[PDB]
Amino acid sequence: MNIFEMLRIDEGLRLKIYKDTEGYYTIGIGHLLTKSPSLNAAKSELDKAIGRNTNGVITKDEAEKLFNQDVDAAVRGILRNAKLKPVYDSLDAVRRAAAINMVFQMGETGVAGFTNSLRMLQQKRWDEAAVNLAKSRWYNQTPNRAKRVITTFRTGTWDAYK
Ligand SMILES: [Cl-]
Ligand SMILES: [Cl-]
Repeated sequence: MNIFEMLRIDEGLRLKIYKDTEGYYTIGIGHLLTKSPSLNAAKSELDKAIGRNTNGVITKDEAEKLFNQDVDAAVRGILRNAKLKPVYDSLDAVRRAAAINMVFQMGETGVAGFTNSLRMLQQKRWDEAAVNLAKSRWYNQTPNRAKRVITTFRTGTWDAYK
């Protein structure tokens, strides 16, 4: 297992514009288009993203292209962030995958708000970080996914994904 397979499990793959768990226009493998309530706004963001007139539909290749860009962007957002970077550097490779998952889902600003959790992760107090991560809107809105990610941070194995 790896970050790409992990995220593919948590996000799914849809080839036509859909609304994510928050109600926002999304396509592909969790690629958020726009928070605007306008489907026309989403269609236009989509055309711009893919570089052609999509009419709200993309191919599998195109979905995987956005996905690659989004994983890369998430990683680069962690490394450029002064609060995320030292935690990520402290982690082993499996738990690094859990951090990228979170940034992918909620953005670098969102994750950098998990100040207490990040400190416990850095000190490698795994059971305590897992308890603190769960006291969150994230965990209450999307518990099955949050549980899988939290378990990954707790154990440093892919057991929640197997
Ligand atoms: Cl894009
Ligand atoms: Cl979920």
